[PDB]
Amino acid sequence: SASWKLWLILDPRRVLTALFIYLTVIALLIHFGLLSTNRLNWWEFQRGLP
Amino acid sequence: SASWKLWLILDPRRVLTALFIYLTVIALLIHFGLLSTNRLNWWEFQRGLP
Amino acid sequence: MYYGALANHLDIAQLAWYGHWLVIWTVVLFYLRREDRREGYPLVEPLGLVKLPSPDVQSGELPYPKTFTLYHGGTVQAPNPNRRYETRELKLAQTDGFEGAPLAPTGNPMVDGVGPASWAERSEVVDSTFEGKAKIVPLRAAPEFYIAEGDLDPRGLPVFGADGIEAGTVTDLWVDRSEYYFRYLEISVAGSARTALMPLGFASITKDGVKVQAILASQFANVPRLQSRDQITLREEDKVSAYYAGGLLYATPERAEPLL
Amino acid sequence: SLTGLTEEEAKEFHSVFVSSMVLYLATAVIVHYLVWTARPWIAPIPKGWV
Amino acid sequence: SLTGLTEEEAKEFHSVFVSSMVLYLATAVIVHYLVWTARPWIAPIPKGWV
Amino acid sequence: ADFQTIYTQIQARGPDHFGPSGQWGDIDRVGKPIFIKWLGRIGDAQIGPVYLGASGVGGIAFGLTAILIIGFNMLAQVSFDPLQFFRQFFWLGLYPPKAQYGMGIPPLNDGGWWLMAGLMMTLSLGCWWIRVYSRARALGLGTHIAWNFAMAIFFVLCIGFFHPVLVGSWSEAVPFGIFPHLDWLTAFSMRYGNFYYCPWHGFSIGFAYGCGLLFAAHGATILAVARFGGDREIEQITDRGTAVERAALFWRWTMGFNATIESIHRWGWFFSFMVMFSASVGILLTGTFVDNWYLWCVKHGAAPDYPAFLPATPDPRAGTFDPRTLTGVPQ
Amino acid sequence: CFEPPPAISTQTGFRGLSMGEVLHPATVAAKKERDAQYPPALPAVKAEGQPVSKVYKNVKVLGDLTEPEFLRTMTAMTEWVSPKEGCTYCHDEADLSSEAKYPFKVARRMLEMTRHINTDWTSHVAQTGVTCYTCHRGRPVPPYIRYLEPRLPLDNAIKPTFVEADNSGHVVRLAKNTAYSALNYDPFAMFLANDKREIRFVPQTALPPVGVSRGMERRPLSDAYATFALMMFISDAIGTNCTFCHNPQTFESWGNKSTPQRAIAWQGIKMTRDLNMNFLSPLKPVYPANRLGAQGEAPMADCRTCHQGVTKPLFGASRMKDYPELGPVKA
Amino acid sequence: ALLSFERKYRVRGGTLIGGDLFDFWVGPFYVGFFGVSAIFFIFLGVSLIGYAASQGPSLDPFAISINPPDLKYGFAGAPLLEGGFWQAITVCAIGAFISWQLREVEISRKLGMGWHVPIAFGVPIFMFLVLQVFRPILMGGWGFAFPYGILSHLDWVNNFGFQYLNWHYNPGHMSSVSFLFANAMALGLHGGLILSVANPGDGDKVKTAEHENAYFRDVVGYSIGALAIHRLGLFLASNIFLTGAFGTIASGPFWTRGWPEWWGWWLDIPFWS
Ligand code: BCB
Ligand SMILES: C/C=C1/c2cc3[nH]c4c(c3C)C(=O)[C@H](C(=O)OC)c4c3nc(cc4[nH]c(cc(n2)[C@@H]1C)c(C(C)=O)c4C)[C@@H](C)[C@@H]3CCC(=O)OC/C=C(\C)CCC[C@H](C)CCC[C@H](C)CCCC(C)C
Ligand SMILES: C/C=C1/c2cc3[nH]c4c(c3C)C(=O)[C@H](C(=O)OC)c4c3nc(cc4[nH]c(cc(n2)[C@@H]1C)c(C(C)=O)c4C)[C@@H](C)[C@@H]3CCC(=O)OC/C=C(\C)CCC[C@H](C)CCC[C@H](C)CCCC(C)C
Ligand SMILES: COC1=C(OC)C(=O)C(C/C=C(\C)CC/C=C(\C)CC/C=C(\C)CC/C=C(\C)CC/C=C(\C)CC/C=C(\C)CC/C=C(\C)CCC=C(C)C)=C(C)C1=O
Ligand SMILES: CC(C)=CCC/C(C)=C/CC/C(C)=C/CC/C(C)=C/CC/C(C)=C/CC/C(C)=C/CC/C(C)=C/CC1=C(C)C(=O)c2ccccc2C1=O
Ligand code: HEC
Ligand SMILES: CC(C)=CCC/C(C)=C/C=C/C(C)=C/C=C/C(C)=C/C=C\C=C(C)\C=C\C=C(/C)CC/C=C(\C)CCCC(C)C
Ligand SMILES: [Fe+3]
Ligand SMILES: [Mg+2]
Repeated sequence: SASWKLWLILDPRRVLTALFIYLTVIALLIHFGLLSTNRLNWWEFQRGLP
Repeated sequence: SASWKLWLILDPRRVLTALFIYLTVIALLIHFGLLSTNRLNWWEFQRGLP
Repeated sequence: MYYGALANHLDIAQLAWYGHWLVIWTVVLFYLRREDRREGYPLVEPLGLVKLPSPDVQSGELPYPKTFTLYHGGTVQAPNPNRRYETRELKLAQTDGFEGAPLAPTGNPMVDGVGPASWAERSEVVDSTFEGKAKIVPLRAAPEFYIAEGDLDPRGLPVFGADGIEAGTVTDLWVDRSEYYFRYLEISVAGSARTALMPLGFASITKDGVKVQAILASQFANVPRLQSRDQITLREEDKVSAYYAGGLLYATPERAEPLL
Repeated sequence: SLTGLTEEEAKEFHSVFVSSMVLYLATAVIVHYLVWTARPWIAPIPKGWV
Repeated sequence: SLTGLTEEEAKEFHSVFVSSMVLYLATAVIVHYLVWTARPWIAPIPKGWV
Repeated sequence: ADFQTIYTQIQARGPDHFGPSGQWGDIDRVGKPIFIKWLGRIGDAQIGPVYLGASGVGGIAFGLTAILIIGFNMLAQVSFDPLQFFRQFFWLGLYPPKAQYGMGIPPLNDGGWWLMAGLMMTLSLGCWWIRVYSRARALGLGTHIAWNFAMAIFFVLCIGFFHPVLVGSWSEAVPFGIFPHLDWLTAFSMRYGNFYYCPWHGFSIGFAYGCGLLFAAHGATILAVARFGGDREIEQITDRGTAVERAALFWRWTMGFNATIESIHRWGWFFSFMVMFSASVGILLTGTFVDNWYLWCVKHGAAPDYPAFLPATPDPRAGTFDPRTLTGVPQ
Repeated sequence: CFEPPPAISTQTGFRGLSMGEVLHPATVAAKKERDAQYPPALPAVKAEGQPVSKVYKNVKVLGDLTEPEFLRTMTAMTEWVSPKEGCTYCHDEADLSSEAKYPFKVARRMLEMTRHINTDWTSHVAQTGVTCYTCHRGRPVPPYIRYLEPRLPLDNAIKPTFVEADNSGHVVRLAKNTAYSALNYDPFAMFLANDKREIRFVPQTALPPVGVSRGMERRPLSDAYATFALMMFISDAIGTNCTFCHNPQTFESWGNKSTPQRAIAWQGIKMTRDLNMNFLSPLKPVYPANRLGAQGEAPMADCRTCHQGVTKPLFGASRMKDYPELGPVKA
Repeated sequence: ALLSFERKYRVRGGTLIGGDLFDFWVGPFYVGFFGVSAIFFIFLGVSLIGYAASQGPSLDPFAISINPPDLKYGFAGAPLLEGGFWQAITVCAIGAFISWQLREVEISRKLGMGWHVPIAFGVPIFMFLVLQVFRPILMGGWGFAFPYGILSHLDWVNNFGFQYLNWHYNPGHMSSVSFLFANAMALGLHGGLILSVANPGDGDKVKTAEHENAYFRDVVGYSIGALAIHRLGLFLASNIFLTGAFGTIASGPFWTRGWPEWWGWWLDIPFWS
C-alpha cells in the first residue's frame, strides 16, 4: 500500500490539528446533547419517567 | 517507536500550550456542568430530593 | 414645585438648548471656517468688476498664518505667501467674457498641463523617509523591498493603451518605503528609448497584461519625464499623475462631450 | 516533498497514525458496548409505532 | 528540523512528555475511583426506563 | 475604476524596521511582526509590534477583571450550565439593583457585582486613556485622539455613574449584557418620555449622521484623488499638491464652500466629539431638570399633534389614583 | 426566520404615523381554522316545567332553569370541557347529585366565574361574552394557564423538554413568556395575579416634581422594565403590536394618543386581576397536588388564556344568546 | 471669486447632458443641466413645503408635518391637503437628490477624479428610496412612507419600530448601528491622528507617516494605513445604510412578528431545546 505517500502532500500537522478540533467538537456535541435529554442524562436525577 | 520524531515537526511549545488551554476548557466545562445539576452539585445545599 | 424651573415658562433645558446652538455656531463660523481658509485664499477675480483688498495684506477673512516646522528641515506657513501667486502662463483661452465661463485649451492640454492635466506648484524636493532616504523608489534601487510571496509580479507584462494597441512593457515597480506600498509602474514605451512612470491606479493588471483606459498607446510617448532615473520629486509626481488624469477627459475628443 | 517530510518519515508517521486511529476506534467500540450495558439507547420499536 | 529540537532533545522531551501524560491519566483514574466512592454517578437503570 | 481604491492587488514587503523612537518606552515595544495576507488586501498586512507600558497593563487588568465578573454572573444566571450559557448568551446579563437603594452600595445578589464590574471597567478606561494620551506624547504627537476618547469615556460615565448620582439611584444605570443593555435603552426612553423629544438626543444623532456623511464624503474624496497621492495627507498639508486642490474644488463647485486637507480633519474631530458631548449634556439634563421630554416639547410648543383616526378615548383612570405614585414611592 | 409577503396592514392612527396591525395571512388562517372548532350552539329547548331546584337535589348556581334547559347546559359543558371523558369527568356514574369529584366543585365555581364575567365585565367582553370553551377549548385543563413562575411550553398539554423544566432554562422561560425579549421580569406575577402594583410609571409633567424625584423617594427604573415586559406579553397574547392601543409618540397619553382598544385593555387588566384574586386562586384547597404550582398555588388565567394570540377570542365568535344561563344574570 | 489655484481647472467638458448650454459657474457653484434641474426641484419642493405647512395646524418650525395619504388610497394620487402635497414633495426630493448626484458626476469628470463621491451619495439616496418607495410598494401604498417634519418623521420612525415590539432586536438594525458607532469612532480616531501629526505642540516638528503607523501599532498593535483608513471609513459609513436596508425592507414584507422572536431560529434549535 502506498497510502503513506499521503503525508508527502497532506501535511500531517494540519491533519492532526483538524482531527483534534473536529473530534472535540463532535464529542462535546454528543455529551452535552445527551445531557439535554430526560432519557439519557446520566448526571441529573432521573426525570421524565412516570 | 519513532514517535519522538513527532517533536521534530510539531513544536513541543505549541503542543504544551494547546494541551494546557484544552484541558483547562474541558475541566471548567465538567466542573460547571456538574454544578448545574442538583444530583452532583457539591457546593450548594442538597436540592432535587425531599 | 419643580426641579429645573427658572420662571413660570423658563427652564434650564430651554436655555441649554440655545447654549448648545451657540457652541455649535461659534465653533463653526468663528474657528472652523477660518481654518478652511488656509489654502487658496484670498480669492482672486481675474475678470472682476470692483477693487478687492491687495492679496498681500490680512484682509479680514484670512486667518493669521500658522507655522509648520518640517521634520527634516525648515518651515512653511499656512496661508503660504510663497504659494499665493501662480505664474505659469496656462495655455487656455476664454470661451466667453465672464469668470463663470469655462476655458478651452489652446492645444494639447495633457502636455500643457491644464484642466484635469493641471499639476500644482509643489516643492521640487524628493519626499523622504523619516530616516532621510528617498521615499518613492524603483525596486532596482531598493533591493530590500519585494513583492509579497504569491502576488502577481507585473514586470515583463505588456502595457496596452486605451485603443487596445500595445504601448510598452513594464520594467519596474516603484515602492513607497515609508508605507510599504507600491505606487508606480515604470514602462518602457515602444518606439523610443524612454521610460514613463504611471500611477498604479491607472493600471488594470491581469496575468495577460496591463490595460490603461486613461490614454491612447501613442500618448505614452509624451508622459512627463523624470529628471533623475531612480528618484522622483513631489512636483514630478503631480505632473505624471495629472498627465493620465487629463487623458481621462482629453485622450480623444469624444471624452469631452455629453451623452445628450 | 510538498510537506518537508522525507519518505521514511512519511512511513513512520503513517504507521503510527494508522495504529493510533485503529486503537481509538477499537476502544470506541468496546466503550460503546459497555455504555449499552449501562443504557441500551436504541429502544425496540414501541407498540403503536409505524 | 523545523522545530529546532535536535534528535536527542526530541527523544528526551518525548520521554518526559509520555511519562507526564501517563501519570496524569493514572491519577485521573484513581481520582475517579475516589469520587465514585463519594458519588456513584452512573445510577442503575430505573424502573420504567426503556 | 481605480481598483487600488477597492483593494491592494500587489502587496509590498520590506525590512523589519523599528518604528520612530518614542521619548520613552522603546524597551516596551514588543512582538515579532506577523504578516497575514488577506489583511494586506484591505489594509496593512502587518500585525504588531505592540507596546506594553504600565498603563496598558492596567487597562488590561481592570478590563479582564470586569469581564470576569460579568461573565461569571452571566454563567450563574444559567446556573453554570455551559451548553445553556452558549445558547442564551445574548439574553444574559449582569444587572444593577432592581430595588430602590438610592445611591447606597447594594447587596451582591441585587447589584453589588454590577457595581464592582462598573468600577473595574471605569478604571480600565482610565488606564487606557492614559495609554492613548501618553503614547501620543511619547511619539511627539498632539493629544487630539485622547481628548476625543475622553469625551466618549465621559458619556459612558454619564450613563453608568453620573445620571444615577444626579437622580440618586443606582437602579437607573446600564446593565451589562448583549440584549439587556438595549432593553435599558428602551426602558430609559420610556421613563423619561420618548428620547426622540430630547433635543440633545437630536443633536447627538445629527452629529452621528454627520460623522457618517463626513467620513463617507472624505473617504470617497480621498479615494477619488488617490491617483494623485491624496492619501498622503501630511505632505499635502505641508506642500499642497493637485490632489487636495481637486478635492477642494470638487466640494467648492458642489456646495459653494470647501475645507482644506487639514481642516476637514478638524471638522471630523468636531463632529465625533459633538456626538458624545451632546449625548452627555442630554443625559445630565434628563431626570435632574426634565422629567418627560415629550411633555417638555409640548410645553415649549415644538411637539406635533395629530387628529385621531380611531375615536379619541379619555383616560379611564382619570382622577382615580394619585399622580405622585407614577414616579414616587407611595410610602 | 422568514414570512413571505404580502402582509395585512390596518391603520389605527393618523396617516403617516405607521400605526396599525401587521399580520401574516397564513398565521391568521391557521388561527381561524383552530378557532372555528368551536362547537355549534345546541338546539334550543322549550323552557317549560318547574324550576330545577325542585326536581334536583344539589343545584346551587343554575337553579332557575328547568330540566330540559339545565340538561342542555350540561351537554354544552361536557362538549366544552370534557368531550373525551364525558359526564363522568365531573359526576359520579350513579349519583348525579354527588359532588365527590374535585372537577365538580371546580366546575361549580367556574359556572359562577363565567356568569360573573358575562354580567359584571361587559366593559371588556361586550356582547360577545365568554363560555367554558373560551378558555378550555375542549380540554379539562385550558391550554394556556399561569402560575407564580413562568413555564414552558406555553401550551401545557405539550410535555416539556429537559431544559424547559431545568434550572438552566430559567432565562429562556422568561424570554418566551415576554415574546422572546431579554427583559428579566415575570410580569404576570407582578401585575396580573393581583392588583398590588401600578403598571403606569411615566411622569405626567414636563419637569421633575419636588418630593418624588430624588433618591429613596423615586420608583426604581426596574418598574419601567417590568411594564415593558408586561406590554410585550400583552402584545404576544393578543397577537398584535403596541400601535393597536398606543401612539408610541407618548405611551402615557390618552385622548387622541390612544385607541379605544387601550381602554378595553385596561378593563381586561382589571378583569384578569379580579378573576385571579377572587375565583381562580381561592380554588387552591380544591385541587389535587398535581394541579398546583411550585409554591403550591392554584393555576391562574392571563390574557392568553382567552385570547390565545387573537385580538378577539375566537375572532369574536359568540354564544351569549344561545346560552343565557351563562350570563348576563338579571337580578 | 476664484481660489488662488482654481483658474487652471475651470475647463469646458465633462457634462452628461447639455454640453456648453449650462456648462458654467455661478460664483463658486458649478451649474450644468443637473444644477438647473436641482435648483428647479429645490425651489419647487421648498415652496410646496412652505405652502403646505401654512395650511397645517401649527407653524412652529418643529411641529410642522406634511404627511402621506391614508392607507386606503393605495398608490393613487391623494388630495393635496390629504397627502398629495407629500407626494409632490417626495417627487421633488427624489429629483433633487438624483440631480445633485449627477451634477457631482459631472464635476468629478471635469476634475479628472474618480466618481467615488456621487457613488457614495447613491447610498443615502437608495435608503431614502427604500423608506419612501420600495417598502411602500411591497406593503401596498404610499401611506407606509414617512412624513415630512422635524419631529413627525421621528414619530413615524418610533411607531414603525414599535410595530415590531422591539426594533433593537432587528438583526439588520444591529448591523447598521454597529457600523454607525464604528464609523463615528473611526472618524474621531482619523481626524485626531491627522491633527496630532500635523500639530504636535509648541514649536515641535510635524511628524511623518511612520509616526502615524507607530502610534496605532503601539496603542492597539495594528495600523490599517493611510489610504486604507479612507477606504474603511467609506466602507463603514456605506454599510450603515447598506445593511440597515435589509432590516427595513424585511420589516413587514418578510417578517410580521416581533423582532425578538426572529432569534428563535437560534434559541429554539431542538438540539439545545
Ligand atoms: C422605537 C424605534 C427605534 C428605531 C427605529 C428604526 C427604524 C424603523 C429604522 C431604523 C434605522 C436606523 N436606526 Mg434605529 N436607532 C439607531 C440607529 C439607526 C441607524 C443606524 C439606522 C439607519 C438610519 C436611517 O436609515 O436613516 C435614513 C437617512 C436617510 C435616508 C438620509 C437621506 C438623505 C438624503 C439622501 C439627502 C437629504 C438632504 C437634505 C434634504 C438637504 C438639506 C439641505 C441643506 C442645505 C439644509 C441607534 C444607534 C439606536 C439606539 C441608540 O437605540 C436606534 C433605536 C431605534 N431605532 C429605536 C429602537 N431605526 C433604519 C434601519 O436601517 O433599520 C434596520 C430603519 O429603517
Ligand atoms: C464619537 C466617538 C466614539 C468613540 C471614540 C473613541 N473610542 C476610542 C477612542 C476614541 C477617540 C480611542 O482612542 C480608544 C482607542 O484606543 O481606539 C483605538 C477607543 C476605544 N473605543 C473602543 C470601543 C468602542 N468605542 C465605542 C464608541 C465610540 N468611541 C464613539 C462612537 C464603542 C461602542 C459604541 O460600542 C466601542 C465598543 C476600544 C476599541 C478602545 C478603548 C479600549 C479600552 O478602553 O480598552 C480597555 C481595556 C480592556 C477592557 C481590557 C480588554 C481585555 C480583553 C481583550 C477583553 C476580554 C477578553 C477575554 C477573552 C474575555 C472574552 C469576552 C469579552 C470579549 C466580552
Ligand atoms: C452612508 C452615507 C451617508 C451620506 C453620504 C453622503 N451625503 C451626502 C454626500 C454623501 C457622500 C454628498 O456628496 C452630498 C453633499 O453635498 O454633501 C456635502 C450629501 C448630502 N447629504 C445631506 C444630508 C444628509 N445626509 C444624511 C446621511 C448620509 N449621507 C449617510 C450617513 C442625512 C441623514 C441621515 O439625515 C442627511 C440629512 C446634504 C447636506 C447633502 C445633499 C445635498 C442635496 O441633496 O442637494 C440637493 C437638495 C437639496 C439641497 C434640498 C432638497 C429639498 C427638497 C426639494 C425638499 C425637502 C424634502 C425632504 C424629503 C424633507 C425632509 C424633512 C425632514 C424633517 C425629514
Ligand atoms: C475631565 O477630563 C478628563 C476626561 O474627560 C471626562 C477623561 O475621560 C479622562 C480619562 C478617564 C476618566 C476620567 C474615566 C475613568 C477615570 C477614573 C475612574 C479616574 C481617573 C483614573 C484613571 C485615569 C486611571 C485609573 C488607574 C488607576 C487608579 C491605577 C493607577 C496605577 C498605575 C497608573 C500604575 C501603577 C504605577 C505607579 C503608581 C507608578 C509607576 C507608573 C508608571 C511607570 C507609568 C504611569 C504612567 C503615567 C502616564 C501616569 C481624564 C484623565 C480627564 O482628565
Ligand atoms: C443659474 C443657476 C441655475 C444657478 C444654480 C447654481 C447652484 C447649483 C447652486 C446650488 C445652491 C445650493 C442648493 C446650495 C446648497 C449646498 C449645500 C447642500 C450645502 C450643505 C452644506 C452642509 C450642511 C454640508 C454637511 C457636511 C459638512 C459639515 C461639510 C463641511 C466640511 C467640508 C467643507 C467638507 C467637504 C470636503 C471634504 C469632504 C474633503 O474630504 C476635503 C478634502 C480636502 C480638501 C477639502 C475637502 C472638503 O472641502
Ligand atoms: C363538569 C364540567 C360537568 C360535566 C362534564 C357535567 N356536569 Fe352536571 N353538573 C356539574 C355541576 C358543577 C353541577 C352542579 C350545578 C349547580 O349549579 O350546583 C352539575 C349538576 C348536574 C345535575 C343536577 C344534580 C342534582 O342535584 O340532581 C345533573 C342531573 C347533571 N349535572 C347532569 C349532567 C349530565 C347528564 C352530564 C353529561 C352530559 C353532566 N351533568 C356533565 C358539572 C358537570
Ligand atoms: C461612588 C462609588 C462608591 C462607586 C462608583 C463606582 C463607579 C464609578 C461605577 C461606574 C459604573 C459604570 C460607568 C457603568 C457603566 C456601564 C455600561 C455603560 C455598560 C454598557 C454596556 C455593556 C455591555 C454591552 C456589556 C457586555 C458584556 C458582555 C457580553 C460580557 C461577556 C463576558 C464573557 C463572555 C466572559 C466570560 C468569562 C467566564 C469565566 C464566565
Ligand atoms: Fe484623511
Ligand atoms: Mg440543571
